Amino acid sequence: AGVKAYELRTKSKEQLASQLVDLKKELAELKVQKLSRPSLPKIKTVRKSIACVLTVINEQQREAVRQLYKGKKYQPKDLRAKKTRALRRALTKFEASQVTEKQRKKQIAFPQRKYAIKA
Amino acid sequence: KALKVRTSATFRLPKTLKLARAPKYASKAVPHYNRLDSYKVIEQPITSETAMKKVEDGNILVFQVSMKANKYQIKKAVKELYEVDVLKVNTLVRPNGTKKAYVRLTADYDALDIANRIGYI
Amino acid sequence: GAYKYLEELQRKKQSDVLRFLQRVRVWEYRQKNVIHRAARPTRPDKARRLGYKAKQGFVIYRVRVRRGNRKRPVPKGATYGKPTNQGVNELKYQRSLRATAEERVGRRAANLRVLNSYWVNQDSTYKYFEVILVDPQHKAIRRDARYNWICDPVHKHREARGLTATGKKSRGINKGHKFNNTKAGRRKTWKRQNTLSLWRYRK
Amino acid sequence: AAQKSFRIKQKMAKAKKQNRPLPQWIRLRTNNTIRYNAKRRNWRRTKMNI
Amino acid sequence: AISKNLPILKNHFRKHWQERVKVHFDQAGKKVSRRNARATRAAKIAPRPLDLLRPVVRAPTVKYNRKVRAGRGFTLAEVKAAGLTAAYARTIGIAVDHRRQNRNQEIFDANVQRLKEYQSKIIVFPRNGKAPEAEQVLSAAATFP
Amino acid sequence: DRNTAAETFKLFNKYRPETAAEKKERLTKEAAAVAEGKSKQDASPKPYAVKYGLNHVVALIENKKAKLVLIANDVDPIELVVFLPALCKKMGVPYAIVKGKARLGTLVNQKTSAVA
RNA sequence: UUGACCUCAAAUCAGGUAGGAGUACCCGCUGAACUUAAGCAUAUCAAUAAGCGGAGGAAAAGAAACCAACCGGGAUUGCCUUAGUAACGGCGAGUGAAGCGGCAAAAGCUCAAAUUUGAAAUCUGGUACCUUCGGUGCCCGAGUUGUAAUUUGGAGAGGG
RNA sequence: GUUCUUUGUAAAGUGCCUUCGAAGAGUCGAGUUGUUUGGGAAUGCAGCUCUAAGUGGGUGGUAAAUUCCAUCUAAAGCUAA
RNA sequence: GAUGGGGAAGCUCCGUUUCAAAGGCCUGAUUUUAUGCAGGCCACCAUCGAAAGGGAAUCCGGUUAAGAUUCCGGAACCUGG
Ligand SMILES: [Mg+2]
Ligand SMILES: [Mg+2]
Ligand SMILES: [Mg+2]
Ligand SMILES: [Mg+2]
Ligand SMILES: [Mg+2]
Ligand SMILES: [Mg+2]
Ligand SMILES: [Mg+2]
Ligand SMILES: [Mg+2]
Ligand SMILES: [Mg+2]
Ligand SMILES: [Mg+2]
Ligand SMILES: [Mg+2]
Ligand SMILES: [Mg+2]
Ligand SMILES: [Mg+2]
Ligand SMILES: [Mg+2]
Ligand SMILES: [Mg+2]
Ligand SMILES: [Mg+2]
Ligand SMILES: [Mg+2]
Ligand SMILES: [Mg+2]
Ligand SMILES: [Mg+2]
Repeated sequence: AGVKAYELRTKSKEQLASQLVDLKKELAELKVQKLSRPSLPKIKTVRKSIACVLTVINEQQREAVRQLYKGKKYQPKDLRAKKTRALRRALTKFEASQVTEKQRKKQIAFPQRKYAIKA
Repeated sequence: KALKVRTSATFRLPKTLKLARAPKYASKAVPHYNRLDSYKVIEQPITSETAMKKVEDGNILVFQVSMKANKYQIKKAVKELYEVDVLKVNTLVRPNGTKKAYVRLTADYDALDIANRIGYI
Repeated sequence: GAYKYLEELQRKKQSDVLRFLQRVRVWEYRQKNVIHRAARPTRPDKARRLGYKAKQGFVIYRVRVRRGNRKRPVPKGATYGKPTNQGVNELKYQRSLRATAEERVGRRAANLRVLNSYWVNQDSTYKYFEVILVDPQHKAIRRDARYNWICDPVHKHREARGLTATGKKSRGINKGHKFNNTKAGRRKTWKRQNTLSLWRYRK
Repeated sequence: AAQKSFRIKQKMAKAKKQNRPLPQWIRLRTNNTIRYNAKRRNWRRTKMNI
Repeated sequence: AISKNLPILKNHFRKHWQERVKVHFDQAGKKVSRRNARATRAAKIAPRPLDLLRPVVRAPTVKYNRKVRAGRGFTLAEVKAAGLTAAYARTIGIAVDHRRQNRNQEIFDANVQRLKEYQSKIIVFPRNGKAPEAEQVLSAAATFP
Repeated sequence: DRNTAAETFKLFNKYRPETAAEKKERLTKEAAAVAEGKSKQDASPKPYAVKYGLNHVVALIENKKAKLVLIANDVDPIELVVFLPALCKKMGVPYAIVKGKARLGTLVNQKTSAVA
């Protein structure tokens, strides 16, 4: 059982918030009934449903922030790339490709020609 | 021309204007949801026969509470979830590592009536 | 320009004008901290010859280091060995003072890369150097392919490994017969010359 | 030490939970090689040294 | 120590030599990798012969001067005599050395005439157009022994 | 002398290099002239301005082109300009020691110029 | 009085950046002793072990202030060889490279030191826009105590 | 291979004649001390003292003077296999 | 035992007010308004270090299988606002 992720994504934040506070309610009363019956595996689906809603709530919030910071430098660090420490510090392909005027003229004038040795 | 009059042979660092932080971007840009919710500070009552004695006799409720919660939160949460005023709160750390809360309700309310309303008696 | 004049004039260290400047300047550097930021190079020609340029990301630090030998850090001079190794007072510290000045500056400002250093003044107890430091994170240095080579992580702490002008001199790496022991690395060659190579078919 | 620090009392709780025999249903799993709780401790023979 | 009528031996095995022992178990494996490297290198430069034309030149060291040996580069004075610039030649496949000079004519013209066959024996593809198929050979040295 | 210094600054102020703004409009006029007059960038008259720049001026005296030069007395490596008065004396170029590199800097729309 | 410059500070000032781990290999510093010499101090073990500082997938070295003495070769690196040789050594024990030759792979180069002076032509940053590993406009700033273009010795520059 | 931009009155290369041709300093080098090397009147490195020149400087494995010759061009820097 | 500093190649060492430009304290103004200007004031200048040293304030009766100067009943006190 439990709530599925895809149909939650069609909701809004207030509906999700109402869903969450409702979800936390039964987990309370399932927990008090857990000590009554010898076993109750139904609580597992309840807790997972809370996680699914919480992920959905977070997912919507970040995307709206991403749209807010779209198209301008200095985005929040957690929304940046998490490749490595080294790669983030590495030279970008633009700056690595930069070359002085003296060398650019030599490359354009004298590139490595394609030659064949048969005759 | 003239010099500033100094009436103290000790020189101290001048007071300069201090700016206020105006970050170009937010730190995390998504504020964390409330870490310690009323549903998280209290999770389940304690149904030991000794605990049941306090409920029926002393008008005292018993709960297991998160170790991060203090008496202010416990009193705040109980009157929230159960809409019942709290006289005083006693807390202790059980030998198994969990926190046990002794909540005493005002005489205007009955602990036994609240207990079975929760679903245990 | 006037760089030729300033370079030629500097070679006359015993002239009246230079020694007067040397006398005045050496007093000033003692007054300030052991390591302190220098607004502009003392010898603009000498710095730019070593690689300095007048733009953002180029930093000059002034450092003074104590002259003399290296006393053996041993309690009361008792070495506990054969008489060959009992020497304490006349030890020499194979690395140059110019090198150890670069290392201390590099530690102070780890966000910059050490390039070169040069002598500016000296006295009985201290020797004074100015070090050329380059900021790799500055955009004006990330661009300008003439200098973006320093941004590559392989050149972290050149002075610590001895990749500066002084380090290679101290490491003794040069072409020639006089540098047989240290031509491709003192320890590298030693491992080569002390490695027994065996093939599948013994020769 | 009746008057003890919370850190010691936190190590207290885990030791209480550790001291418990093997659950019986562990016996019945397929390819079960665990015979008993080998890491059992008792206050008379072994001290925690915490 | 000294026992019989045996010759004196000099066995330098007093250091911790066991820690530095290289046995070339990977001889066969390394050889295959080299051949694989050559094939892959050939593929990326398909029309090119994988090596540059080296000059013919006389050996030093009167023990060896009777023999002739391949050189490194083509002595800028030589390539000028061949009628092309050093910049162009190195873009074509002629190695150029700027620190060896000409002191024997018999070497000089042989290297000069060596270039003139190579200029005749190669097809330089236009930088823009059709680039005819090559049917590459893998070594210019074998072309011009 | 400050009376002499005041007079020469009055002279030099009339010969000041073009600012960033007026340079921008200047080249646009030449661009306009190129478009229609096709003049080889010589529609503008010959410019008259004070020559500044330490390396720039030093080469000028060596070619005996500088009519008059000025020296800042407060250059924080003094060795940058110690030789220069002798150099002008050898070349016969008149020179003047003047107070204030900042005063020169204002003369050339900069902070410090140390020579004019 | 007002406004600059130079030097030096303060900001939870706008952006960044360094620290620790691993360490087989790599770049340096520091640095023994057991042992051998049938004793033992120089020596040897050893420019090693331990300790300390610093990177990358390789590092380091690298395009001669070279090797050579020949009809000269020609960056660096590695193998076979040179060679247990020249040499060092209570010339005792012991230690001990380099040139040439064959082969593997091969790749070259750039700054300062020149006045553009008929135009600091240069660059970081902020803002706005855009097709965003960045681009354009505009605005401050850096910089003449020198950022752009050309030149790097194999040359090369100014002139006709 | 297919396509859109034409970079660009831009840039580079090549001959002849003439004038030039800037090139690294508390560095090289020398003495002493210590260490190290196979380097031996001293291979390298380091400390102290002295300390330059420009047809100059370094090397040519025996120190020194005199006279030549050869060979490179430091005390600044990047670079795969 | 940090910091300012000074040593040490370095792990780290010395030093705790020392060759430091080492700060908050309160009152009032402003009621576009939040707090900068109005002032004035002061000179130690981190921190850690005691369940027996110093230290604000609680007692009695009753209750549990096992808790109590902590729970219940009654009666007090201190600190802050
Ligand atoms: Mg308590
Ligand atoms: Mg010392
Ligand atoms: Mg010892
Ligand atoms: Mg013995
Ligand atoms: Mg024995
Ligand atoms: Mg013995
Ligand atoms: Mg070790
Ligand atoms: Mg490398
Ligand atoms: Mg390198
Ligand atoms: Mg040895
Ligand atoms: Mg040593
Ligand atoms: Mg020696
Ligand atoms: Mg301390
Ligand atoms: Mg305390
Ligand atoms: Mg106490
Ligand atoms: Mg007392
Ligand atoms: Mg009392
Ligand atoms: Mg008891
Ligand atoms: Mg009470």
